[PDB]
Amino acid sequence: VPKVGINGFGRIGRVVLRNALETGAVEVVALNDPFIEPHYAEYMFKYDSTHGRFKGDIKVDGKDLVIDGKRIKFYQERDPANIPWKDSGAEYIVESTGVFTTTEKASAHFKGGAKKVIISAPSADAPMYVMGVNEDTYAGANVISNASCTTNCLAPLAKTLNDKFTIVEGLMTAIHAYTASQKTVDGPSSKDWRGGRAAAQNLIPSSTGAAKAVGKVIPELAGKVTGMSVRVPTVNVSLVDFTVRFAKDVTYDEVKAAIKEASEGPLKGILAYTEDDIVSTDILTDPHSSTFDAKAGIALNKNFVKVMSWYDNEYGYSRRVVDLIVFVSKKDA
Amino acid sequence: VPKVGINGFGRIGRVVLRNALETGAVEVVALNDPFIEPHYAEYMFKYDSTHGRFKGDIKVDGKDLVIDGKRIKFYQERDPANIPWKDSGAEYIVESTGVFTTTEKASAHFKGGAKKVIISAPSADAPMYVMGVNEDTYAGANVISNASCTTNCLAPLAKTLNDKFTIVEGLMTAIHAYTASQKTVDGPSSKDWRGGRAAAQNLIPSSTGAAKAVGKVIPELAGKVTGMSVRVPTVNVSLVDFTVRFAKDVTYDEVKAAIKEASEGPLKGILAYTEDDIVSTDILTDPHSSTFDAKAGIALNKNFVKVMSWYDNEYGYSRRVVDLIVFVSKKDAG
Amino acid sequence: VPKVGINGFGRIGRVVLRNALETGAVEVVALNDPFIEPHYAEYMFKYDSTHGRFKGDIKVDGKDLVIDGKRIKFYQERDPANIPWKDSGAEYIVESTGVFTTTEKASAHFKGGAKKVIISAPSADAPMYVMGVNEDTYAGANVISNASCTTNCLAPLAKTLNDKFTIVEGLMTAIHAYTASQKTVDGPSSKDWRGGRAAAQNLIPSSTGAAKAVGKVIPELAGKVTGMSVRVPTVNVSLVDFTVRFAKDVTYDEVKAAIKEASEGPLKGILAYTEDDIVSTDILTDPHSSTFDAKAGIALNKNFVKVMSWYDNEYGYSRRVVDLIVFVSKKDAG
Amino acid sequence: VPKVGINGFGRIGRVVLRNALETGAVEVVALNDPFIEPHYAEYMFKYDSTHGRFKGDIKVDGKDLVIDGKRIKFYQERDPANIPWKDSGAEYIVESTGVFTTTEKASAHFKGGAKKVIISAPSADAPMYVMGVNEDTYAGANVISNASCTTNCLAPLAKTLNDKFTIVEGLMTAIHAYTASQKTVDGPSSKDWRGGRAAAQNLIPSSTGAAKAVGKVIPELAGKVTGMSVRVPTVNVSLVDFTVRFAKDVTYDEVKAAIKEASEGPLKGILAYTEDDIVSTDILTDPHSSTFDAKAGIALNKNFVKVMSWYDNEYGYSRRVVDLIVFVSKKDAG
Ligand SMILES: NC(=O)c1ccc[n+]([C@@H]2O[C@H](COP(=O)([O-])OP(=O)(O)OC[C@H]3O[C@@H](n4cnc5c(N)ncnc54)[C@H](O)[C@@H]3O)[C@@H](O)[C@H]2O)c1
Ligand SMILES: NC(=O)c1ccc[n+]([C@@H]2O[C@H](COP(=O)([O-])OP(=O)(O)OC[C@H]3O[C@@H](n4cnc5c(N)ncnc54)[C@H](O)[C@@H]3O)[C@@H](O)[C@H]2O)c1
Ligand SMILES: NC(=O)c1ccc[n+]([C@@H]2O[C@H](COP(=O)([O-])OP(=O)(O)OC[C@H]3O[C@@H](n4cnc5c(N)ncnc54)[C@H](O)[C@@H]3O)[C@@H](O)[C@H]2O)c1
Ligand SMILES: NC(=O)c1ccc[n+]([C@@H]2O[C@H](COP(=O)([O-])OP(=O)(O)OC[C@H]3O[C@@H](n4cnc5c(N)ncnc54)[C@H](O)[C@@H]3O)[C@@H](O)[C@H]2O)c1
Repeated sequence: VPKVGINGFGRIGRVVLRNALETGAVEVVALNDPFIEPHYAEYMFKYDSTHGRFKGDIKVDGKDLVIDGKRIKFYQERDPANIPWKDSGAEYIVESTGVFTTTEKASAHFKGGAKKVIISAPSADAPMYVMGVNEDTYAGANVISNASCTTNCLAPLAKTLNDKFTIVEGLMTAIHAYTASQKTVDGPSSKDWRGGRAAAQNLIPSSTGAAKAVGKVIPELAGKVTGMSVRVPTVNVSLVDFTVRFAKDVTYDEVKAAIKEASEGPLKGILAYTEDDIVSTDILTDPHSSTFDAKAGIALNKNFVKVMSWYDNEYGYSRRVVDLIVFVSKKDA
Repeated sequence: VPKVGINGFGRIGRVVLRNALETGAVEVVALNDPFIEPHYAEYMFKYDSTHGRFKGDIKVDGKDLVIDGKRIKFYQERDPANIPWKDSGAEYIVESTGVFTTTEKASAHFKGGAKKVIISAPSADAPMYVMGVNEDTYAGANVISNASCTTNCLAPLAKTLNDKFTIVEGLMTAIHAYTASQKTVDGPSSKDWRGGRAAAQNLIPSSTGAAKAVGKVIPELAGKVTGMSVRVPTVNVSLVDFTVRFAKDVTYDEVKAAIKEASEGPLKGILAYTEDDIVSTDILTDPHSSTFDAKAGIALNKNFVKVMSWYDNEYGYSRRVVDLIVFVSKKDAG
Repeated sequence: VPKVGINGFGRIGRVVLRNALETGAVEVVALNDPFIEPHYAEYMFKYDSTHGRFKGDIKVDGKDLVIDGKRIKFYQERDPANIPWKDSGAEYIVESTGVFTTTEKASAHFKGGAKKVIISAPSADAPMYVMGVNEDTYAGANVISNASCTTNCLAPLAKTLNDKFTIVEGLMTAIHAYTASQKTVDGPSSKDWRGGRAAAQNLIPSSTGAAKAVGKVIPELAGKVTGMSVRVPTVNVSLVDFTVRFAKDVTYDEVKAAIKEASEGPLKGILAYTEDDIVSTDILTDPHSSTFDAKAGIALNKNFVKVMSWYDNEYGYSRRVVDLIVFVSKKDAG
Repeated sequence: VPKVGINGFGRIGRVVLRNALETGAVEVVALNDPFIEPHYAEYMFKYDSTHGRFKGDIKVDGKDLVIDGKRIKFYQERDPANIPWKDSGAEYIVESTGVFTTTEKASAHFKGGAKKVIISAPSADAPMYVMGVNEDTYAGANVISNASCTTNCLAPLAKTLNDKFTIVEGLMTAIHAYTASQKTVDGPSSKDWRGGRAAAQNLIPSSTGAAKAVGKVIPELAGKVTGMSVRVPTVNVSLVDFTVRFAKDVTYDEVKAAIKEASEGPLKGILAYTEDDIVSTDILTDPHSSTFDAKAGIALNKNFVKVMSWYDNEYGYSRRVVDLIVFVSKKDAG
């Protein structure tokens, strides 16, 4: 199985490691985060406000972590060029700092001997992939992106609807949990002015390319889909709200059938289908990219419908990072 | 000038009272709520988790409330047929209990001498009005409805866009603060299973007739608009998300100009226009029905747009209740 | 293995069922809740905003629930005297509705054939027990009380410190999650004015007898301990803050060693001891009554100390309900 | 009136500016914050999630702010030694960055022409003052501290009780709103592991010198008071929980009378007294240091009592900064 390094031991970094240990699909052999010392890393991994306590064994030994018997090297370099990935055999680097999302910045990991870099975020210039949507277009690039949590929710849904019914145009709102880039109380934000307002007290509109990025992993939809997001006071779990017009005449039951069929077939494990009366906490720690909520949507007429899909923005995306490393390593061989 | 009675001294009942006192546009002379004694009512009106402390004077004087030197009768009748509205001269009754929303149930207020009843909610069998949209169609019905907060947000915006660009079809999501019918922890809500889950910890989808009701106050949009709601962990203030297709070709700048124009003219005080980077707390205790957020919307192409508009679901709607009573009282006088 | 019926399928009722299934220490064979139909009951038990999804299997078969293959009768009786506990063999009845906490009202279960009633709350007159503190004083009463979540947190801690150091006097604050009796938005609470204010937006002082009740389960502490609570914006998990004066001289390390010793011996599974840097979510779904937080306390001097102890007010208490039934059934048989 | 500069336009800096404008007691003529450009500063000041919209008028002119007609210079210097305070005549500097809390660091402001520096936080090596407690001990130090929000709450209460009843010993818990140092989701806080956990989902214990500092502003209480903090999911407003033993015998009514008397005389505007059933939001934007909550406290016996006092940790503290500057300016002038 691929040997993995994680740069940035944050929400995504720690949850990617949970998914690695849970599945065994990759072997995380090295960790880097200059703002966290090894003993502190043990604390942050063991206790989690969102996904509950870690259920395995973890201890510090020397400057390293030991998790269920396996040693993980822990470094504290601010410059990714100084991380010696080769000492542990770390070949596939998860770049989850949030500060090295361009190909140039991410490519620093090759200095320490990395083989591939997976940016855990959209990138201005690295090719983006969404498992179940366009992984087969992978063509060997050294630095790649797994897009965003929101794109991983919308794109499997949009691909399925387009294939069956032909999307003419669509607009998305992502009703999204607050994240680490937001603030407890009103303070300065680097992304945008609204982004700094008290996270747990506000609905906060936020612009996003993640719906437009659907048009890059699904070229047939370029220029046909865009949208925005509203950050809301939940610590985790988000909801895609997708209003879309089809070329074909559909009923809503036919929309549901198309989703159900994809969830039981080509997108099983990626796109789920439910008719239960679920709320956001029911999707906590669920590893799907996208769970279509049959009862939450509505059709106005035979061509114009609203559909809704849930995603654990931390947990589903993080499993997809693992899935994308496994797939790319197969192709590289 | 119009003398008002309020049945149900809840979020809407009390916030209607603050708007009456703030504007002086109506004189509230009587209140009824069987689950609040007069001393408790003073406390509930004095302190408010959402809109801050009442800035005036209030005291209890023997079963009555006195606010800024004016006596307000206070009753505790479970049956609205037993409220002697005539004793205080209350003629226009705000029916804001949530349990008397039909013409039959709301008509009980006439037994005690009410002249008109305004149901603070959509109604199955009473005409619905949205100020700035269709109040001129009022023709003397004795039981009327002020619709919902959400319809009061969407309809003035849809009217403006329809008038200027012709709406082909539109779908709405109301991202809505939690309310009194929701629960702190997972509890029974047998008629709305999701609505029983812990309110401040969940995103909670809900169906709503509020967008379809836009096609009832704007008959030209009948069959062209519907939508749903998502209840979210805020104590107040909500956000309409409107995805709409126009028959005419538009730029987003043209959409903004149409809204700004209406806000500076025929819908002043009802529909506001902003380009500021606001968030929900900035709309707290704002009396507009609808505040169009120009930087939050987006146009995909020349006919297909998503626009967003804020509303204080408590304070905007409550000011409209006062506005509607004034308007109807004037019409009842000629 | 005792056969249990649960009356009131609420937070405590459902979490008691979770604890019964998790441990197998009792067999829940019947449930009653008039406000929940069987298909709704499956939903409310399957999905939980606080403790997550149920990991086993559950379905409805006819009017019953089937959980992990076992059939569980489900009734919908408003009057507990009409619940036919006998049909399923239910002998030990968890009275978790919140509304039948006196012996007079709780005794209604005996009509349907109950053998014992455990009130999931303090009782005005039924004897109260805290596992680890006074269950040996149980003498065969047919209606008993498992006290409150807070008493179950404070009393095992107070007993240990009293046994070792002699408590002269103590005052407690329970920093407590909000509960089902609180309100999402400012609402009517005629017997607890503060308790009606928006739960997720306020710190809400509240008086409690739960610290004085430590004086009933530990009679030597009668009149030496009381306190109050503050209800805070968390959906679950609470924290006892105990400020206490000892007759003996102690260091804070001796305080810690006494609690660690108790946690490894006589109070294992009831009182836990930690030096970790935990926060409230770390105690979610933790079955202990009391988790002493070593780093959160502080000593002013050799006789005056502040200790703090965590408790999942739903899950800890609910496991104690299961433990108490087990203990009492053993006593009933020898 | 004194001319003021503010280094650090954060929660305290902006709420200090609001208090200066509200009272006119000082004239703010310059601001510095390298992370907030002028147009961003206008937005952050105009719109506040906690205290609401700014009521006055504000605009940017070039690189400076203009607020209600007066120009305010705005700099973005990361090194306070480079702020040209003299250009605007700013003499009294509010040091509210959180990062220059020592006499050596705060002294950087003198390079730019400042006359006095008031650190908006406790300091390891500058004298701390609490208005109503020890401001008369000021004797011309050039770098002073206004202590913390929590010490400004506890000290006036502790002085009053100790003056009348003699405090033998006391322990405090500050139930405290979360602040800008905390995190929205679990993130790094290597000096305070608990302080990194999701602020709005957790109760978070924390050590604090704020209770011990009461023994520094009140030397007669040295060694007799300490405590800790629990950070909770509110955006603002905190609650002091003070458990104290007196040397004299007292009733609770006598405790109440002593607090009320102080609130009406020497501590007016500093310590408030209430018997209302208030909750945290009722203290929002209240400028008192300390609001004694009569009904929330409890006496165990004639010497052992728990008292509770509310404080808007942003607004009360900020008004005290303004008050301290006024007082120091008058003493500086004779
Ligand atoms: N949280 C989500 O829902 C989510 C979902 C999908 C993608 N993402 C993306 O994943 C990335 C990480 O997000 P997050 O939520 O985990 O953020 P986070 O703040 O929780 O974690 C980022 C971590 O990177 C560390 N770091 C900072 N500078 C560093 C450096 N120079 N070298 C190494 N480590 C450094 C920080 O200490 C922190 O622990 C971001 O790009 C984000 O946009 C986040
Ligand atoms: N809250 C909102 O945002 C909002 C906005 C627009 C409209 N509304 C509508 O306004 C109505 C009231 O909503 P609310 O949020 O104020 O609810 P609420 O629960 O806060 O208020 C209801 C009040 O009615 C009282 N009441 C109950 N039974 C009564 C009776 N028999 N006689 C007299 N009074 C009685 C209750 O004691 C309570 O004080 C509802 O129909 C709601 O749909 C609410
Ligand atoms: N939640 C806690 O933290 C906690 C902890 C310890 C003890 N308790 C006590 O346990 C009891 C239950 O509390 P809860 O938090 O589970 O409340 P809850 O509201 O979650 O549960 C009450 C349940 O009882 C049902 N009920 C109402 N009337 C009934 C009737 N006549 N017959 C049968 N069922 C009826 C309701 O439908 C509801 O499902 C209360 O007395 C409470 O004080 C609660
Ligand atoms: N918030 C409270 O309740 C409270 C109460 C009393 C005291 N305090 C104290 O006041 C101080 C500020 O607290 P806050 O809550 O306002 O924090 P905050 O983060 O809201 O404000 C800090 C401000 O200082 C600015 N800043 C950072 N580095 C700077 C530099 N080199 N030069 C100039 N400005 C810089 C930041 O941009 C930010 O605007 C802290 O010392 C805090 O302990 C806070």
